[PDB]
Amino acid sequence: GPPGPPGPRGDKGETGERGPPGPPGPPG
Amino acid sequence: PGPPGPPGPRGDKGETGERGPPGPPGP
Amino acid sequence: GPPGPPGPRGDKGETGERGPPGPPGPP
Repeated sequence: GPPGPPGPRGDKGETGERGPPGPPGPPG
Repeated sequence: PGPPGPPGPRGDKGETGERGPPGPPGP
Repeated sequence: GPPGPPGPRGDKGETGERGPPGPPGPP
């Protein structure tokens, strides 16, 4: 018979890593 | 008609977030 | 008929959140 239709799109990827910590503030 | 295909592969991991801002001024 | 092909790869993940604020500056 004719081929089946395509499967559904895959799941969305995992969330990216949180950014790294900011540098120290200005001297006081 | 054949059966529907299986689900596609999972997407790529997202981009890393930006570095945080500078801390507050010192004392 | 033959099974359908696998579906397409999923979308890219969300970008990570901004990092935390830095520590206080020097005195």
